[PDB]
Amino acid sequence: REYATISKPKKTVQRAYGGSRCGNCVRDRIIRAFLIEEQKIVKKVLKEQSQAEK
Amino acid sequence: RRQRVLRRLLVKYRASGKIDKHLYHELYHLAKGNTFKHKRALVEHIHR
Amino acid sequence: KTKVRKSTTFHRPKTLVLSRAPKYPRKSIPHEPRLDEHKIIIHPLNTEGALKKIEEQNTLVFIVDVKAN
Amino acid sequence: AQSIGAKLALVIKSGKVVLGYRSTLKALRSGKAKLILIAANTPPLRKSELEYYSMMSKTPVHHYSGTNIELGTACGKLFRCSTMAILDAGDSDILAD
Amino acid sequence: GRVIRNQRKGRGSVFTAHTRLRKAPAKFRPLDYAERHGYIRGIVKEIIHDPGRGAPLARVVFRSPYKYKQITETFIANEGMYTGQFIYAGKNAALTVGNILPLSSVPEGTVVSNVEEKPGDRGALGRTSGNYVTVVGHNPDEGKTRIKLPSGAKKVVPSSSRGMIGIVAGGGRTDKPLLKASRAKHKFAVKRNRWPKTRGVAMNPVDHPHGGGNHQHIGKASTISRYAAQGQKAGLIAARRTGLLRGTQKTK
Amino acid sequence: SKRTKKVGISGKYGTRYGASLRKLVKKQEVTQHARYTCTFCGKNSVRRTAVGIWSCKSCKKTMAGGAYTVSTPAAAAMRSTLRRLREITEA
RNA sequence: UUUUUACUUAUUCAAUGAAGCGGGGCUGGACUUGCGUCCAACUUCUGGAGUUAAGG
RNA sequence: ACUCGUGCCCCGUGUGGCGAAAGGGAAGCCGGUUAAUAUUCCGGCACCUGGAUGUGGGUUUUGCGCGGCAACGCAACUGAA
RNA sequence: GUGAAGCCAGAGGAAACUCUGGUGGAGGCUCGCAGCGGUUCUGACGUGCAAAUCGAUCGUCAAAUCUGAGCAUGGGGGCGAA
Ligand SMILES: [Mg+2]
Ligand SMILES: [Mg+2]
Ligand SMILES: [Mg+2]
Ligand SMILES: [Mg+2]
Ligand SMILES: [Mg+2]
Ligand SMILES: [Mg+2]
Ligand SMILES: [Mg+2]
Ligand SMILES: [Mg+2]
Ligand SMILES: [Mg+2]
Ligand SMILES: [Mg+2]
Ligand SMILES: [Mg+2]
Ligand SMILES: [Mg+2]
Ligand SMILES: [Mg+2]
Ligand SMILES: [Mg+2]
Ligand SMILES: [Mg+2]
Ligand SMILES: [Mg+2]
Ligand SMILES: [Mg+2]
Ligand SMILES: [Mg+2]
Ligand SMILES: [Mg+2]
Ligand SMILES: [Mg+2]
Repeated sequence: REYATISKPKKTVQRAYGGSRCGNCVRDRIIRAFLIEEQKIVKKVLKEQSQAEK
Repeated sequence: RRQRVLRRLLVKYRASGKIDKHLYHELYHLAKGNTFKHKRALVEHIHR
Repeated sequence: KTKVRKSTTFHRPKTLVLSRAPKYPRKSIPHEPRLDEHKIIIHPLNTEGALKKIEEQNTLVFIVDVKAN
Repeated sequence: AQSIGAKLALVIKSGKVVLGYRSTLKALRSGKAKLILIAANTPPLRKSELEYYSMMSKTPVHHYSGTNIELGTACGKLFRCSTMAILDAGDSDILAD
Repeated sequence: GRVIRNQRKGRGSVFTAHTRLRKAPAKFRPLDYAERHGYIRGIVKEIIHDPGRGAPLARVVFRSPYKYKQITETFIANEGMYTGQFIYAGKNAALTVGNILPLSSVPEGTVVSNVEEKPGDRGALGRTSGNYVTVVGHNPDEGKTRIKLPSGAKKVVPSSSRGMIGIVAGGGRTDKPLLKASRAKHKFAVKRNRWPKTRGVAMNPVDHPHGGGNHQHIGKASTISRYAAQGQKAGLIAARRTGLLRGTQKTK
Repeated sequence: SKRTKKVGISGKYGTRYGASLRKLVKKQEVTQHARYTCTFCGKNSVRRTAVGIWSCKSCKKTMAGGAYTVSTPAAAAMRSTLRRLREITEA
């Protein structure tokens, strides 16, 4: 109940997922998301180039 | 009490430069063993 | 011919509701406001400790109705 | 292959390597890494990150079949090594294949 | 005479199973379109200990195919499953440990766990630590599958029944002696009010058929007919045979 | 030093419960309290938390194992058989 | 007349937030020679994200 | 959304009560005072919850702060489902 | 009080594993205070202090230990380490 009377900057830190994530987890999330999207793009281009070439 | 005294003396000697890290480590293991019965014994062993 | 139902659950449709419009009041005379001031304040307390705080603290002690707030 | 152990021993004896994730990333960034080895039990996220860095650096990647314990032992160390980079292959022909 | 303890147990009251520390029943996902036609991917968040159950449970999160929410299920953990593991449930799921597949898409000779007696029942068979159900054979024209149960029985279930590839975790729990009345007490204190157990021959005739007598003896054959009345079924009910088992048994 | 001839970890039970039962309990106790190398991170930091639950203190990964060992021989044999019988179906 | 096995609507069981059941036809294919049939519907490297539709 | 309550538009899988003066839980301390009450009265010095609208401050004017490599910091520094 | 695993050091030997100082702090372990109980005196009392108490002596005392409140089981029923 005490968190309702202190200001937001004291309740959070200034970055994505400021609260509830520790920063190392945020960095892991960023790197993982980027790598999965890259892999998805190259996989779709490979499937289009090698299974729909005819 | 004895272990705290011995480890404090070893840290002091390593910081001052009387002993290097290898001698410090072997002396630390000897002191974890029952080798040195008091600070005087440890000091005499170090000097020898 | 049938309307599209995007949810597989059926809800009772909302229908018009009307407020009561009785053709006779159930009671004819509304009661006068119970617990007026004459019933709330009964009599002042004039004991030793009651009179002491009249001077020491500028307060009056009364006996009032038990259900008055 | 089985010869990777002998090639690694020769590389460590003669050339020079860096052992560890941070130093491997530094080598990949600076562009002086000639080949990187990634242990089998390396975390998937770290392995993908190293693969992307090596794709950027045009650096070959060898997926070492052993664990980090086995990779460290092959490198002749008494500690584990999840990934490593070879900055200079000496008398060894590790970069030939 | 009195109502005996075995009869009293069915009333409930003090013999009801303990449930406070049990968080959720161990069940599969409801059989849906994704599991019927393809596969769905779930993530293992934790491996938890369920009081009163020897086997651990796995909390697995799935996405809702029809809503933005996410759904957490509670499976019986198969040994080898770990936190952060992707498991796949469906017809087209790969044949790896922890995946939930219909028995039709499973070859003969593999072991599974939490096998459904009928598709959609979310698991009934082989759900205890160290136990599993073997897929003996298939009958595709009949659309059925012969399986072997932990007890050794042979059963036939529709091929659409689901199971989790692997063996229930919890290993050889009964391999170590309890060694102590306190350890037996702790085992049963989260299950039921059934411990300790007083022998019937140590009672009085008012309390049990084995009753009293000037020596502690049953006094009549302990094998009891299958159709005996309630209150009579104390001892060996419908026993085909008695005594030490000195060889292989024809029945299985 | 040794401190004990044969009783080992089962010396906490004193003279009670019988020698055979003490040996049987010791057999499981040793493996259930032993430390194990993590399969994922390679550190010797996997320990038993509940009856069938083994967690790594370093990489924080939890896995379902046996009652008193991290892996049972039945599960290992089943994993090998599954790999073989799945590879003969795939290719 | 007696037995066996067929139907589903009586009746009984189970699941679900009662979402994708049954027929087809559009495509993708792979198998076959009086060009004829069967299968399938796009998610499996990664403890990320996925909602209040973009477009024609 | 209208002068005026009543015109509509979205979401829905849920849709009761009782049950703890030792479980959970918003917030008060000191000094003094009576024959008998006081963390309740008196004096001083505080806190919480809810509701209202002000002054200053901050931010912006096609827009919703700035700094630190970073861990994070700073008096705020929009934010429905 | 005793001193289980784990750990440190030093001695032997060839090995493998022997031994010796320490460290550690396990056990329905142990002596024992409170609590809980109730063995013996077949003590006191036995128209009592008491319709079960009093004294000494005893059992157990870190866990099948002791205990409050809320709640459940109701008479041929309940509950029962019986
Ligand atoms: Mg009766
Ligand atoms: Mg008994
Ligand atoms: Mg008796
Ligand atoms: Mg009888
Ligand atoms: Mg009889
Ligand atoms: Mg007898
Ligand atoms: Mg007789
Ligand atoms: Mg085509
Ligand atoms: Mg209430
Ligand atoms: Mg309270
Ligand atoms: Mg006040
Ligand atoms: Mg005041
Ligand atoms: Mg306010
Ligand atoms: Mg302003
Ligand atoms: Mg004891
Ligand atoms: Mg007493
Ligand atoms: Mg007497
Ligand atoms: Mg007398
Ligand atoms: Mg007495
Ligand atoms: Mg005397």
